[PDB]
Amino acid sequence: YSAKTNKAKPLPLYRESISPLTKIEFEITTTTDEAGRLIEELGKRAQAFYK
RNA sequence: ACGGAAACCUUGAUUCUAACGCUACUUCUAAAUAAGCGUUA
Repeated sequence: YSAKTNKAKPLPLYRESISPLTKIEFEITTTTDEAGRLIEELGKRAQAFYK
């Protein structure tokens, strides 16, 4: 989608993708204190990055 | 027709017994298989 053309143009690039609304679990391990603050702040940093 | 003749420096003996080329040590450290879609129509 181009902001200049103001329309969406399709391209020959087809991918195998996970469908929307799929639940996938990850485990994250932290061995120090600073990284613990970083990972406990993964939300509100994701929000700041998205803002 | 010689201070000469005859006479083994010889027999039996394991350079042998015991003794770990052993003790400790992460092939380890960061890293989205990902980015760009212009211009014409």
